[PDB]
This record gives sequence, structure tokens and C-alpha cells, in this order.
Amino acid sequence: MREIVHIQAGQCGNQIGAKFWEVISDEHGIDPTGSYHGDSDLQLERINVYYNEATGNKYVPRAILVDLEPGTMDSVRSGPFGQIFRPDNFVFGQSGAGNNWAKGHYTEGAELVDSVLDVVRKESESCDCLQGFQLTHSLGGGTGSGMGTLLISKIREEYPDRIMNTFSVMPSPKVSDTVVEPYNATLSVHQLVENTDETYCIDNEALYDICFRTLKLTTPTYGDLNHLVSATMSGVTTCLRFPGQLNADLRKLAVNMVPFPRLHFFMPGFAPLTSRGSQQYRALTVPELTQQMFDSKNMMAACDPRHGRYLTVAAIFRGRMSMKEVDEQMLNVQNKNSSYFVEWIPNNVKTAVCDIPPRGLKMSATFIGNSTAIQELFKRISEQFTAMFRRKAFLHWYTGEGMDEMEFTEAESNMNDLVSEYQQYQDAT
Amino acid sequence: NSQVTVAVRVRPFSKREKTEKASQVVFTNGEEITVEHPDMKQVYSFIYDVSFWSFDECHPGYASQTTVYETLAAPLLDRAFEGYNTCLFAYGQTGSGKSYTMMGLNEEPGIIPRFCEDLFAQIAKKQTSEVSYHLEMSFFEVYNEKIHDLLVCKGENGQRKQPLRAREHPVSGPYVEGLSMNVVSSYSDIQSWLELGNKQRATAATGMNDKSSRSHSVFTLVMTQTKTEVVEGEEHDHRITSRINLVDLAGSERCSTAHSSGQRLKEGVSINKSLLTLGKVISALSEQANGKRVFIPYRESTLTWLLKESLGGNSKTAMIATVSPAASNIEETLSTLRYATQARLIVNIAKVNEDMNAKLIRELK
Amino acid sequence: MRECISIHVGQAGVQIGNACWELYCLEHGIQPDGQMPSDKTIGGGDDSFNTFFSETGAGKHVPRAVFVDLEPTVIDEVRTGTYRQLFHPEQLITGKEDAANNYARGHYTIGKEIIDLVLDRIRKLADQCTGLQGFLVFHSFGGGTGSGFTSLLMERLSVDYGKKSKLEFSIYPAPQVSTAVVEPYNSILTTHTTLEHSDCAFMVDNEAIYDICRRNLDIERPTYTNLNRLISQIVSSITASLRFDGALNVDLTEFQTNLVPYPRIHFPLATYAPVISAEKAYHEQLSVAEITNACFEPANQMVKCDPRHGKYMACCLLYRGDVVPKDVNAAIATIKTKRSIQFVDWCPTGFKVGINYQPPTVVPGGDLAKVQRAVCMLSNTTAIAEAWARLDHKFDLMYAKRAFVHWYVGEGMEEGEFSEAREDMAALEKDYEEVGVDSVE
Ligand SMILES: CC(=O)O[C@H]1C(=O)[C@@]2(C)[C@H]([C@H](OC(=O)c3ccccc3)[C@]3(O)C[C@H](OC(=O)[C@H](O)[C@@H](NC(=O)c4ccccc4)c4ccccc4)C(C)=C1C3(C)C)[C@]1(OC(C)=O)CO[C@@H]1C[C@@H]2O
Ligand SMILES: Nc1nc2c(ncn2[C@@H]2O[C@H](COP(=O)(O)OP(=O)(O)OP(=O)(O)O)[C@@H](O)[C@H]2O)c(=O)[nH]1
Ligand SMILES: Nc1nc2c(ncn2[C@@H]2O[C@H](COP(=O)(O)OP(=O)(O)O)[C@@H](O)[C@H]2O)c(=O)[nH]1
Ligand SMILES: Nc1ncnc2c1ncn2[C@@H]1O[C@H](COP(=O)(O)OP(=O)(O)O)[C@@H](O)[C@H]1O
Ligand SMILES: [Mg+2]
Repeated sequence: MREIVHIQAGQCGNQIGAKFWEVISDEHGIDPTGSYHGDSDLQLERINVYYNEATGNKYVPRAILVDLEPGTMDSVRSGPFGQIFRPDNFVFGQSGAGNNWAKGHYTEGAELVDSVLDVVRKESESCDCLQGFQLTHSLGGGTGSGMGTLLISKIREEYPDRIMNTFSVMPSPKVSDTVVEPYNATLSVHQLVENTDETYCIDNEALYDICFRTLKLTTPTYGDLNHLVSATMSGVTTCLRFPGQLNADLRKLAVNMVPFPRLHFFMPGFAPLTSRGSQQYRALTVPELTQQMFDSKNMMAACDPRHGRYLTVAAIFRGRMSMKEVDEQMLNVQNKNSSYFVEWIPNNVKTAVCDIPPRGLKMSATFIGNSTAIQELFKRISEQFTAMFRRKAFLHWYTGEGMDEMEFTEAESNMNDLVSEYQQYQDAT
Repeated sequence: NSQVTVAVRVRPFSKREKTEKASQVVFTNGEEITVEHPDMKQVYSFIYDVSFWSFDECHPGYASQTTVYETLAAPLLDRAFEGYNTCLFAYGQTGSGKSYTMMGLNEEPGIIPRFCEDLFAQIAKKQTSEVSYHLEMSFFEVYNEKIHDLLVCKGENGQRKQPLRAREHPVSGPYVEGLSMNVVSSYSDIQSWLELGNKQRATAATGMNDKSSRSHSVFTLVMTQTKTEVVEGEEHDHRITSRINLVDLAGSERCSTAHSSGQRLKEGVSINKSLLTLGKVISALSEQANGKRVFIPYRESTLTWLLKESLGGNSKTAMIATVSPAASNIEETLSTLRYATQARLIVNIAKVNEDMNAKLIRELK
Repeated sequence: MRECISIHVGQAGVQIGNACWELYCLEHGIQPDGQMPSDKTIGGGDDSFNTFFSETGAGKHVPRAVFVDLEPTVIDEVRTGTYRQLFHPEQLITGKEDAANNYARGHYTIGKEIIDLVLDRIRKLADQCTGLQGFLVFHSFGGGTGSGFTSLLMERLSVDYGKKSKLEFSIYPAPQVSTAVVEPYNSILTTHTTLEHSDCAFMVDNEAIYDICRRNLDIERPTYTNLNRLISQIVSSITASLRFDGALNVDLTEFQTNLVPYPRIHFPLATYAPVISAEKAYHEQLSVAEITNACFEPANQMVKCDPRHGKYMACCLLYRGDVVPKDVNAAIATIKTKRSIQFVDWCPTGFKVGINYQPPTVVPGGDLAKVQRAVCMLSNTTAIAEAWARLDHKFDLMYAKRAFVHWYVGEGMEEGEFSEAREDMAALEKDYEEVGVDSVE
């Protein structure tokens, strides 16, 4: 039995995780009381992946909730699916980080991390075979970027041979939500690059463009954006829970997707997405899913892969399909769009198929791509970074909490080197 | 340019091998080391930059200790006295004759003492009281990507070797936080430090030897050269420093022909990864010297990250591999010959040197 | 009596095995519950043929098979499917982690912790036999399990059992279609190891069958439940002569002798000619000649390799059903008359023939039709050297930059093993060339 630990840190992780458990529970037939009210028997065979069991045929998720303010947690408790979580896993203090990566890493988070690890060491040893970890947080803030990367470093030392899968909302290009956004992200990337195995970069502006163009949503709220991320989170690890023809897992994807140990920042997506009216006018087939997957307008990363090359991609399918259609269609992409793929990787595609689709869709598809177009995200942050660090715009709030200027320069170089390493493969001889 | 001088030392037969009559498989033709398996099947050929045939003391081109020194190490000294950085790597399996080449015995000394004493002699010749020199050294190791200091007085308890961490200074480059440094004036005050370190260096008994090396080791000698100009303005401000790095690397060790588990397995994986990254670095540097600019993955290992400024720019790098000629170790010698190589190794079939009893085509002609 | 052990490794093995024992049960009259109601209705007969099924005194018939995945998903379909009451519950699902499409994971790290059980159940199965004829390993190149675990196992069996035929039935990686980035490495690694222990490896690629089902069976979007039924038939023809009556019977050591000239060129192909739908079962005669000529069509090979770019060394033709020998002799001559089919100068005979009287059976729910006669070809050609070269070039392109290597070292593999395995496939590319050079004096 493969098992996964979920860690939710910050206001972005928990507001995402609350839909995630509202998406996985609705799959396996679990209701808000932790009880089973399903129809099919395949919902229970691999329930141990995400949930643990309780006394009266009740199921408690293996979730760990973290924050520095109790506002996030009281929303989960007094909410749709709050009565299922373990109350002893609601870890929180007071007096949040003030969007200071220092406060979440060194000063305040360090007074709370030892209580977090006590839960993690407890849940893991209760598992038969651990497969990896799962963290949902945000860059641009203090807790998610500081407390998250702190837990990453500690877990990695304890469990270095397990996967550390990290979903992270990266900062958007046009409009910010914090002022010290590049300070906190660069210092997070310095930790994620060295310690994680696969991280999925999400950008909110990409999700707004999806809700506007594809879904034709006029007033999208954060409960909808996360209703898209929860889909990707569920598709990646579905082949650990449901059976299929060509199965996969977190480690099989990391091998094919990570050619070199540092290039593990991915551009995700999900199909099929459509409007409530235009559902009667679309034929739901494998090619119609592929054209939507590889479209630049369904990437959550806010970076055009047509300004770069794919090193290697992945395509996870779900439903009753034909395996000739998958292999033929993913081949037609490489031969047609030959210039957006690398020459020294002959087949840049991994494929996986499951036989149990989503609640009300004959089929679905999940997409993971590793492209050099993520170059722009890190290059953008560095220009913001040096433009601030060159005059010490806000540097006195980070040094005041136990940090030096040298630590800021390390995070810049390791970012700028990675920017070049991706650029080294945008070029042919 | 900054090229990489790869060299190979073919150890001669030992007493045990001569008594067991272990047959010879590594031969030379001058500019090529050739491997002919006793089955007389695929014959491998490797062309290096320098070959040291220490096999038989009366063969032409016999590579003595002094020969090896004057061939590889002395140019690094001449480079160091110009204000540039130098690195000497030592690779080989156990029993291949690596310590003989680097350190030496009470007699027939090696690269370490030869370089040290010649360095001090040239320093003495260049001393004037107008030009001054200062020598400061350190010695550390790398174990599972963690740095440990070898010149620290330690007791006996559990998990005592405190790990240090690497940090990047914007100008001076990467370094080790908290690493000690000690000043020297001769070789007799280096020996007692090296003998303190090599007792704390990590070792463990395995199917190859009961005392094998399981951690990379770096001995770094930092020279500072002070000058003064006669304009009555530049009071002891002309400073130029150089770094000589001497790196003992551990062997690959295949986990297939050695059934292992736990700590030894982890050590092997870490060593293997380090060697792979080092190979990538050296090959990319060769390509850079041959013109095509590339990206060097310095950051994928502590060793390369710490040695970044000593393997790039205006610097000199040498890699001494050591291999044994016996047929009892085909897989390791071929593994050490396939590793230390920048050009392409060629393979053929050459059992047809027995055409007709020492061909005797003299008759045909 | 004659007794064979079928081993299925990984996912490509199991999903094929589920199709095979589906068929073996039908030909012999066995229900999924292991029972055989016909024998108690008859009062005699060994139709519960002890080649593939052992029998207990309670009337239940238990198959001689062990299969293992190193992940529990695909076996758990069997422990909860329609064939649960047939198999021995000793099926290995000690697969708490998968091999992540890594050789180094199925050969070392999780390559062990599972193998001692596998050898024990085999040794139990062998101890129940009055004589073995060989093994049948179903696996797939490209994965970590089918590449790594297959190699470790083939090594050990060559020690414990030694001179016993070991016939592999493997999915060869295709040139264009592929479901993984690191297929070229895993194939070259186990090919290096399995070469010195196997005796005959029957190759199949999933890209050729996709076209066969398209052109012949008229299936426009097939899946693996169709590709694996054809593969079930190729095996039945090989193993039919050990179960049913026939005129020219063929044992398992006869493929090893006629199709393997030199010990390193034991990579033959396979195909199955009368693959037709129910509708096209009419409109055609399906004689020995029309079926036998189809086996030499380059478009009906189950491997994507044009034999016209190479020469044939040996070809074993296994006929089934209402077949008369003269029809075979007349047909084999028609092939040697045609000039597009070139044989090596050192093999003027070339052909082997085997004939059986039990026709093929129709798995209900299937796509294949009922016929009176059916044919299975097995050929060794020099054209397959082109396919070895494609893999070696893919290898070199992405090994010159040391890509994906740190995932293998992270499991215990050395950097040098890649070279040691690329040199052995560069010697194989020559041996296929040396053989194809016509002699001179
Ligand atoms: C008749 C019909 O078409 O109903 C669809 C529907 O109209 C559409 C718009 C649904 C609908 O999508 C949305 O309304 C939506 C809103 C904001 C953000 C994202 C989606 C739907 O909500 C989505 C919902 O699909 C699911 O329920 C999946 O199981 C989904 N889980 C949930 O939606 C869910 C969330 C909370 C509680 C219970 C269920 C899922 C996705 C990935 C992996 C597992 C499960 C279904 C069938 C529909 C509605 C309900 C309209 C689609 O949604 C998805 C991701 O599959 C949009 O395209 C699909 C299918 C249809 O186009
Ligand atoms: N013909 C056929 N091939 C299959 C089937 N399932 C998987 N494959 C092939 O298997 C190849 C990938 O290797 P796998 O079989 O998945 O490897 P594995 O034995 O499962 O080992 P793991 O990946 O670690 O689980 C693909 O190229 C597929 O073509 C099947 O049901 N039928
Ligand atoms: N997608 C998504 N992102 C969010 C949501 N709430 C906050 N964020 C992101 O999280 C960031 C705020 O950082 P946060 O971790 O909440 O600050 P903290 O509470 O002090 O740790 C912003 O950049 C937002 O883009 C949400 O509901 N959905
Ligand atoms: N040039 C040489 N001439 C004679 N013997 C040599 C030479 N080089 C090495 N040796 C032999 O090699 C041995 C050293 O092997 P050892 O130090 O155990 O291997 P390693 O250096 O890999 O640890 C010495 O005992 C010495 O006799
Ligand atoms: Mg599998």
C-alpha cells in the first residue's frame, strides 16, 4: 500500500486543500461524517492512500494543517468538510509572519515546526509503505514560503528517499498581491531547488485567463480557481488508487520528467474544461483532449512554452479508452511541433491510463510538462529582486530577524544559474 | 584556454601476483594503453595525454616517481607562482597504487612531498625582503554530501563529526563555514597534520579491502604573495594569492558484485553521484577549451561547488588515474580506464597477431 | 510427462497471462473455478493436460504459473476477478513500491526482497513434475521490472536449473511509438545480461499489431485486451505439440536448435497469418498456401522490421488443424522460388515444419473468427540489426549528456555499466553483419 502525507500551510494551501478533500472524498464515496456512502467497491481498496481508518467504519484523512493565524483553521472547522479532520492535527499559533520569510523560517516558525513534525513522524510510522509527501503552499508570503521550505528541509533529512511533491502558487507577472514578493520567492526557490523532487508551478493569472476564455466565468472567486488545482492534484496520484492498463506513480513520473536533478519545475493543466452551454457541442474523445492539453491557453504557469522547448512531458488519462489513440496522438505532436521539443530526447512523452474516470465525465486528462519557458518566471523575479536589493528597499525587515545580506546573494545566483541551465537547452549546434 | 591533463599510472606486478603468476592484460604501444582480455575478444584501446609505464624498470619510458612529478605536478607549481589556481585529482581503486603515486613511502617519495619541498625551495630562492610569501593550509572531507573537518580534536561518542556547510561569497566564490586554517613553513609541520587527518577520515571494511576509503578528501594549500613598489606609495598592498588543491577521490564500486545494505550502500551511491558530476564537469571544461561554450554543473555536488574557482577560468587541472595490469581485475581497470578519458575509446579484435607464428611476412615480401 | 512453467513479470506479462489462461482453460474444458465437469461426465481422459495444469484429488485443476509485478494493482485484479478460484493464492504482490521504470530498481534495491520467494514457489512447482522441458518468461523491455527483475531471475535459474530451455516472450520497444523516455537504457541493460543465459527470445512490438488489427481485423481503436489475445495464440501453437496429438510434433528444444545458429543471435520474430474478422471469414478459402504466404508479408509481421532489408537464417512454421503435409511442401517451395526472400548461403534448408490436429479455439467476446486451420511463424532475420541500432543511437544521444543517469546511480548502478552494455550491443551489430556476408574462397 502506497501512502501520501498532505501538509497544508498558509491561507492558500488550506483554501486549496479544503476543496481537495472535498474532491477526493466525493470520489471514494466518503461523506462529511467520515462514513462511506458509495456504490462501487473500487473506492475502498486503496482508500489507505489518502485516508486512515477509524472505529465505526469512519475514515479520517491523513492531512496536516499548519498556519500562524487561526482565521484559516476556523474556516475549515466551521465549513463543509471540517468534521472529518483530526483536531489534534490542527496546528497553529498566533501573530502571523507579516509576509516576512524570515519570521516563518527562523523566528516564529521555528517555535511551531517541532509540533508539526510530531504529527508527521506520527502519521508516517502509522503507514505501511510511504511513497512521498505532499505540500500545498504559496510563494510571495511568509508562512508558505518560509514555514513550508523549513518543513521540506527537515522532512528531507529524515525521509530523503521518499518523494517530496510540492504544489506552489508562484507570483504573477503583471499585478502583485505583496510588495516583498520577489524577496520571499527567491529565498524559497533556493530551498525548493535543492530539496524537492517535483514541484508544480501555478500562477493565478493563468487561472483567471482559463476561467474567462474557456469556462466563460464572469465572476470567478477563489473557490473556483482551487476547484481546478484540486483536479490536477487528484489526477497525478490516481494510478496509486484505481486500476488501469498502463499504470504510473509519483516516482515513475519523476524519472521520465527530471533529466537533471534541478529541472523539476512543471507546467500543469487539466482537460476537459468547457462552459455549461457548450458541453452539448463538443465531442469528448482522446484527440479533443490532447489538443486542449498542449494548448498554450490551458497552462496554469503563465509562461508560453512556444517561447521554449519541452524537455519531457507527461499525460495522465482516465476512463475507458484505446491505447492506439494515446500513442498515435502523442506521437503526432512530436512530429508536427518538432521545434518545441528537444532533439536529444527521442520520445519526450510519458503516458498513463486509468479505467475509473471522474464523478460525471466519461474521460479526463491531466498534463505535466517540463519546459524551458519557466525561465521567464525566475528571470522576472531576479530583475525585481536586484532592483530592490541594489538600494535595500525593504531589506531591514529581514536582517532585523536574524539574516544577512550574503544569504540574499546566494538565492540570486542559484536562481540565475538555473535560468542559464534551462537556456543551455534552448540552443542547438 | 584551460585544458585538463589526464594521466594514467600502470602499476607493476606485486609479489603476490608474481607468485600466483597472474597474467598481464594491460599493455602499451607508446601512445596507447590496450586491454586484451584472456579470452581474446573485444580489445580496448585508450589514448590519453600522458602514459606512465611503471611496469618494468628496464622498459623504455620507465615512469619513475621523479619522472611523474616533473611531468605533471611541477607545471602546477610554476603556474601557482604566477597567480593562478591549480587542482590535482587522484583516482583509482584500492590496490592500484594511488598512495604510492601521491604520497610515497619512506623512500621513493611522491607528488605531495616533492611538490611541497620544491615549492619551499623556490620560495627561498625568491625571498628578498622586497617580496614575501605566506602559506596557510586546510584539510577536509566529503561524506554523503556533508562536509567534515579532519584537523579537529575529537573524542569518542555518537554522531560527533559536526557537519559544516558551504556558502557563496560574491567575490571570493564558495567556501566552508567554520573550517580551520593553519600556517606552515616546511613539510615536517604538514606531515603531522596529514597524519592526524587520515586517522579521522572515514573508512570501512568491504569485499575489496578491510580498510577502504569511503569519503572524498581535499587538501588545500593557499599561498599569498606580497610585493612592494618603489614609488613610496604602495606600502605592502600588492597582494596576489593562489590555491593548490589536492583531491583524493574514492572509487566507484559496483553494488552488483558486492551484496551490501544500509550505510555502505548509501556511501557508494553518494560517491558514485559525486564522480558522475565530476566527470560531467571535466568533459564540459574540455569542450569549453575546444571552443564551444557550455554550462558547468558545479552546483550538483559539494565537491565541485567548493572547487569551482579551482577548475575554471585561468587555472590548471590534472587527473592522475591509477590502474593495475593484472587480469584478476579486468572490470575495475576497465572501469578506471573508461572513467578517466576525454576522447573516444576505440575497440577492435586483435587475436590475429598469431597469423603464422610471428607473422614472418618477411618471407612473403 | 511434459511440463512447462509459465512466468509473467510486470504489467505487460500479467495482462498477457490473463488472456492466455483464459484460452488454456477453454481448449481443455476447464471452468474458472478450476473444475472440469466433462471428465466426471466422461469417466476418463487427460484433457486436463498436466503440461499447464496440475490436478488435485478433489477435481480442481490448478495452473503451473507464478507471476509477479512489484506493484499490487494488476495482480489484485486477479485476486478479485473471475479467475480468483483458479490460481494458487501464492502470487507475489510484495510490490509496496514500483521500479519507477528503472532497471536499477528491479535489479538491486527492490530487485531483491522479493526474489527468494519467487525461486521457492518455482522450486515447489518443479518438485511436482515428472520432467520439465523449459520455462516461458513473459516480460517487457522498457520497464524496470520486466528489464531488471527479469535479468536477475534469468541469472539465478541458470545456476539452480542450468540446462533447461528458457524461452522469452518480450515486448520489443517500437521506433516511433513509446510510453517512456528511458526505454533505450533499460533495454540495452537487460539485453546485455539476458544474452548469456537465455536460449531464444521471441520479439513482438506493440506498433505492428496496432496496424494488424487496423488493416485485417478492422478495429479502428483497439486496446491491450485485443493485442494480448493474439499473443495468447502464438504461445498456444508453440506449446500445442506438448498437449494435443499431431503428425509432426515439435518439442521446446527444437526451436533452440533450428532457429539459433550462433549463441548470440537468438532473437527471432513471430506472426500469425489468418487474423481475420468474422465477416471476412467468408469470401476466402484460407488454404495452407494463402496462410503461409501471408506470414512472409512484411506488413503482417508482429515486429516493425522490414525483412527485405535483410536475409533469413531459419524459419519454423507451426501449422494447426485440418492441414495436409503436401500442401506445406508445395507452399514452402513457392517461397524459395520468390526472389524477394533471400536466405543465407550457409543455410540451404532454412525451413522447419510442425503440424497439429487440434484447431484453434475462439475466446468468446473476441475479434478473431473461427477457422479450420491456423499458422504460426517464427523467423530469425538479419534485418533486426537495424532495430538494435535505433536503440543504440537513442542511447548515445542522451548518454553523451549523462541524462537520467542519476536516477540509476541513486539505486546502486555504476556509470560504467552503461558502456559495458553499449559495447556488447556494438559487438552484436557486427555479428549480425558477419553472418550476412556471403562466403568466398
Ligand atoms: C453535465 C455536466 O457536464 O456537469 C459537469 C459540467 O457541466 C462541467 C462544466 C464541469 C463542471 O465544472 C465547473 O463547474 C467548474 C467550476 C470551477 C472550476 C472548475 C470547474 C462541474 O462543476 C464539474 C463536475 O465534474 C466533477 O464533479 C468531477 O468529479 C470533479 N469534481 C468535482 O467537480 C466536485 C467538486 C466538489 C464536490 C463534488 C464534486 C473532478 C475533477 C477532477 C478530478 C476528480 C473530480 C461535473 C460533472 C460537471 C459540473 C458539476 C457542472 C467541468 O469540470 C471539471 C473540472 O471536470 C467543466 O468541464 C467539466 C465537465 C463539464 O464541462
Ligand atoms: N502488449 C502489451 N504491452 C504492455 C501492456 N502493459 C504494458 N505494456 C508495455 O510495457 C511497457 C512499459 O513497461 P512496463 O510493462 O509498464 O514495466 P513494468 O513491468 O510494469 O515495471 P514497472 O513500470 O516498474 O511497473 C510499455 O511500452 C507497454 O507497451 C499490455 O497489457 N500489453
Ligand atoms: N489560488 C489561491 N491563492 C491564494 C488564495 N489565498 C491566498 N492566495 C495566495 O497566497 C498569497 C498570500 O500569501 P499567504 O500565505 O496567504 O500569506 P500568510 O497568510 O501571511 O502566510 C497571495 O500571493 C495569493 O496569491 C486562494 O484562495 N487561492
Ligand atoms: N611504481 C611502483 N612500483 C612498484 N610498486 C608499486 C608502484 N606503485 C604502487 N606499487 C605498489 O602498490 C601498493 C600500494 O597499494 P595500496 O596503497 O594498497 O592501493 P591504494 O593506493 O589504492 O590504496 C604498494 O604496496 C606498492 O608495492
Ligand atoms: Mg507496472
